[PDB]
Amino acid sequence: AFELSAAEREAIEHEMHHYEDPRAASIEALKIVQKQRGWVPDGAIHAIADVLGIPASDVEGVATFYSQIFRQPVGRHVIRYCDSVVCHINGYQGIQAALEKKLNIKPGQTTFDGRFTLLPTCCLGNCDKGPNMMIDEDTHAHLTPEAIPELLERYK
Amino acid sequence: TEAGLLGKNIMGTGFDFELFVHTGAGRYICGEETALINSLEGRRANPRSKPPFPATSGAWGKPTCVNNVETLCNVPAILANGVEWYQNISKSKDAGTKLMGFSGRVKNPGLWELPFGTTAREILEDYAGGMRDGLKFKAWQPGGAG
Amino acid sequence: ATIHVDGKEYEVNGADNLLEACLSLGLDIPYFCWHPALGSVGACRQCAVKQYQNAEDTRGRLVMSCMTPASDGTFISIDDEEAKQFRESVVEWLMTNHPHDCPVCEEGGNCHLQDMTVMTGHSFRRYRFTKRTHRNQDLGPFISHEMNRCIACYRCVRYYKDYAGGTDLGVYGAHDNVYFGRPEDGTLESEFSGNLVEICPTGVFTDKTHSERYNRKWDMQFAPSICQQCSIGCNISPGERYGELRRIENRYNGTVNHYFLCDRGRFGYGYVNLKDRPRQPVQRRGDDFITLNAEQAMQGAADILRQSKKVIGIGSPRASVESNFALRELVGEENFYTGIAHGEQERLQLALKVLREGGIYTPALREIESYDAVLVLGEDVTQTGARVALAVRQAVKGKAREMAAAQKVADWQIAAILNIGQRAKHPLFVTNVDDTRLDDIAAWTYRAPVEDQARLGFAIAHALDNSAPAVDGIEPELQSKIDVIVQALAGAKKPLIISGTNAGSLEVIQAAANVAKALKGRGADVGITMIARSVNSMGLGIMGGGSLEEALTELETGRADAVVVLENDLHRHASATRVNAALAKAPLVMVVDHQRTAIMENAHLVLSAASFAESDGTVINNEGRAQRFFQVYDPAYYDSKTVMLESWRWLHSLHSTLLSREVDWTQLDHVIDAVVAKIPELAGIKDAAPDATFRIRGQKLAREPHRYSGRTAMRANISVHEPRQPQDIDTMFTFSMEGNNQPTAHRSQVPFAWAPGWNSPQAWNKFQDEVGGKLRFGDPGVRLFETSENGLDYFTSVPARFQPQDGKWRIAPYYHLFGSDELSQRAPVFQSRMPQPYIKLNPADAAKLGVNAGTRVSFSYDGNTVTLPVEIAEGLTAGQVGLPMGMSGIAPVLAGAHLEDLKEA
Ligand code: SF4
Ligand code: SF4
Ligand code: SF4
Ligand code: FES
Ligand code: FES
Ligand SMILES: [Ca+2]
Repeated sequence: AFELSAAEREAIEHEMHHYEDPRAASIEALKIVQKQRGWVPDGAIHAIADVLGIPASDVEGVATFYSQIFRQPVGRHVIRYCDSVVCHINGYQGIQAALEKKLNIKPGQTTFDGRFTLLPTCCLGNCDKGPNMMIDEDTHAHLTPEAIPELLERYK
Repeated sequence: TEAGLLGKNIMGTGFDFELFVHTGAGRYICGEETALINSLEGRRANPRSKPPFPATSGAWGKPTCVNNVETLCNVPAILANGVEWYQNISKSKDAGTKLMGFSGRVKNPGLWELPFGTTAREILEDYAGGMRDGLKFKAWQPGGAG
Repeated sequence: ATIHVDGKEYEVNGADNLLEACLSLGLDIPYFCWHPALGSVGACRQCAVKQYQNAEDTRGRLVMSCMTPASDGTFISIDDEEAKQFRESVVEWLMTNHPHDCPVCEEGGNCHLQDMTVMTGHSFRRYRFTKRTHRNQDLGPFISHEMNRCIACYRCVRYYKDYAGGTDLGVYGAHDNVYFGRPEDGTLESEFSGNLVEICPTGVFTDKTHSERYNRKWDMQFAPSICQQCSIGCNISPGERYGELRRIENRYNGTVNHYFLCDRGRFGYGYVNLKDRPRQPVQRRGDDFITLNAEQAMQGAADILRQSKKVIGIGSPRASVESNFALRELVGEENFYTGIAHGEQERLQLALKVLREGGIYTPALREIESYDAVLVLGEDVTQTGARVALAVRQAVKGKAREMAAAQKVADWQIAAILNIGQRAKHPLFVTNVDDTRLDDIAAWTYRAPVEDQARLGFAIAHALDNSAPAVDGIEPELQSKIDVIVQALAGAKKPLIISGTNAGSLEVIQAAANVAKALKGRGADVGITMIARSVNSMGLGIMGGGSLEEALTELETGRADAVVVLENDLHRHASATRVNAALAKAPLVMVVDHQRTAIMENAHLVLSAASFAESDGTVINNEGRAQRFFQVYDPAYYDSKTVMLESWRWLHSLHSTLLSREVDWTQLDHVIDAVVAKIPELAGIKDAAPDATFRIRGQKLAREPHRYSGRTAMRANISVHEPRQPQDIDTMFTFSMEGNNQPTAHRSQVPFAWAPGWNSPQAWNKFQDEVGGKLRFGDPGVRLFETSENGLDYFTSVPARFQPQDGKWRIAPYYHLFGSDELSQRAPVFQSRMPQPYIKLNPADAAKLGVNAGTRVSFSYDGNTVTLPVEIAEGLTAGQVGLPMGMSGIAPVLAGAHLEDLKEA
């Protein structure tokens, strides 16, 4: 059973005020639900569709199209490490190996306690300071495999 | 908006302009202009066939113009200093300056503003400092991954 | 326009794209994502040709033929080496992830992907890596889902969303993990979801009802037939194997039902394969049920009927024109009764009078899509005439079509058209007792009793033309809505008014006629469409006769001592107690029918009639088009004990045995000639199809494909000696492959579409003059009447407003596409799709009665108490109770009636 909160509904309606079509607030509505709850559960698709006045299949297609909208449950902190070409030249593979060693999981998986979710991601637009990673809202540059275990403990 | 530079009756002209910021949800194809228009409309970011171009029928069927950040940042210098100043920055076919820079195992990986017609050796050596210690040059991509 | 393909000059339509222009010229370009009804999107990249800039050009450029206009002076090459290599490469890319599934895939032998893989010449696999896989979804009882076979051509989503207006199907995911389906498991909610099994070029969406008793396309026996499940008259190709109706395919008719059926016509055919159907004539002697052959049944029936003093006949709108006429000739014109009720007959004759005396053109189903504004009065079109609702959706999207055409955007550039006309649409105003399935695209929906909908129509007609009678007592809000409707209708170049007999109100039809006349007087190009109830309702109305109440009165008073009931269960048009009493009093009841009905318990004789799959005949659809349906298979080929004849054959033989004591069966064209000689209004049915002497260069028309298999083994278990091939003396078709099914053959009746290299439904391209247009030598079917020179007068009798009286509950009809048609309820696959029958109540009335949602209430109609659960219908007006018409125990005659003592059980 899913129910949109009053703050979620108000934020979604204020987002629909920004466009001449209420369908244009679907990505922001999904991001609002994701920000409030960590991810987008199954009933959230129908709730957002009911608020916006669009079919739930359109909301589901939008949610499954975009990689930063999570339709599966994630951990309390999401690590997104860059695996693109400049960070490949700068050696993201050591960072990925260090992350897999410390968290004892694979990319696309979450930890046993639900603390961390490891994910590869596209280029973060910080290629001159590579390698880069994006934990929940903070981007970290100039990464080294030695600094990864120190960096992970500051996200409790 | 507080200073009256945006909104209704901008500096007494009567021109009304409202500016919004629309944050994306992580997809590379959204940078394509028609796929950008599709993503702005709350749809899956599939591109569109041209013709018709977005200037005729773009966002929500209305006339729409899509421009990069750097183009719109080049615009106010043209409108403030003049056309003849902008044409005389560089003695090349491409007018004005451009943000150029070398990245990836160089001494100074960064970003600088250079006139068009600058050779790629000056960006690598005179600005980025050449390659690092013990590494020799093999190849380079001029304009990104594509 | 002039194009040059591979050094050959051709004249084409310049408004077409290159793909449909080349396919109309007989050239073979592979394609996946393009459909004639859906437009071009340029997704699959299969239709590549090489375009040159001028005649002296060697390089050229690969272009999409579906996205390239066929402008004047074009130069292209299909068989260019680079273009062929690219098309082969596209097929190869589609084959990398395709499952090894053709032997266990229902699309095998009917697969467009198979045909285009063979056409490009790709038979060698060099891909050695893994293939992506997908989990499947449960899509309900009709459509089977298999996403492994998907080639991501986007035709399902384009048809279902943009064309059909469905909402529960979509595309999800990303790069090569694109998934086409529902957001969750469940039944596809669209009434036209069954067209996905022909729209999808692969075996993703398949017919589950066919997949139960599956056979391949080459093994089918096909016939051109008319769907019998409502009055629209969609052309179908039923296909049979081993003595049972296996599948209903869409038969292309460019004038009626071009590419699409509804789900009732596609999946409601299961009553033909019921095991309780009568297969031999059965005579009741005491408690014994003796089985006769045809001659003994004819002799005994003729002797008993000759002993009788007055035999009356009760026809049906289910039966064809020939069978109703044969019954009418057997019993006499004065003793023939239409089997429908007096109110139903009055509404049907009013609809016919409006259609053929109102001076207003009635459109065919394809022509409905070209109208500019639609007013639907009383008729729940999606549940009673569903294909008209689909055509209305197309007519509504016509506004975006016109807006894009104003910007020099071609008609096949469907994405640009939908982008330009974002949410603007042509005006649609629907009136009903509750919400409809057209409400999402309707400019306005009026939920009111049928008197109030009729009053709204009369007010609209008065506001359009002041000579029309006025309505007194209109609220100012309703007056503002009326003015909105009037301004939208008066500004339309082609308004369309749709009504019908399913509302159960004469005044609704009168109001629709008044609106059409008022629009005609203003110089508009107004069309009018009446939706009838059954497949041959209009034919029975044209033929005429007494009502069922008069026949029951004749039986009850004793003036008639013999009744012959033709293909009519009699409980849908009269109360069951009265019918059973009148039939029990009658000393001779003879029921000629193909379904095990309840009145056969009282029947002294039961004639095992043929269904539409085993009979030939003519049916008149709601627009007055006479259409011939042909027999699919011989019922006696496998079971030699089966004596199941056409109803007109039974009745003609009975008349001959009654007159001359000799059995003459008939020929079909003899009965056709008798119809056109005795009833001049039905004289057009002679030209609905050519007679049995019609040949294509001397040979008949084949019912089954050339590669029909198992001919020396399909009956080998009964006897190793092969039986005599069933002779067809009635029609021009033969019960074999020894005939003609060429796409260039000069004929209009096409049993099935096959061409060499085109095994899928895309062979209909080969059978058309231009792709997506008409059939090459005309569409089958002939209109019975033209538009009248002069019109009718205004209907003065404006009804009063609905007043909820205490103790009486007005019955609001609720129609269901799965459950309201009589024979489709008998189909076992419809029971899982048919909703559980409740009763609809207003919140105020339910609160007054103290009942909640789901509790059981009992009501008595005609002194018979029945109990139903309750749903709360917000849109239903108070003082009304909503009942599902056509269900078990609830006759469609109950629409507009009243209810007593409705209270909680
Ligand atoms: S969809 Fe066509 S190609 Fe694919 S398995 Fe079925 S018959 Fe074979
Ligand atoms: S499911 Fe069928 S119609 Fe839909 S994209 Fe896939 S192949 Fe095309
Ligand atoms: S609309 Fe009517 S005639 Fe056409 S397929 Fe459906 S039930 Fe049959
Ligand atoms: S390549 Fe990693 S930040 Fe751009
Ligand atoms: S048919 Fe033209 S690209 Fe698909
Ligand atoms: Ca026959």
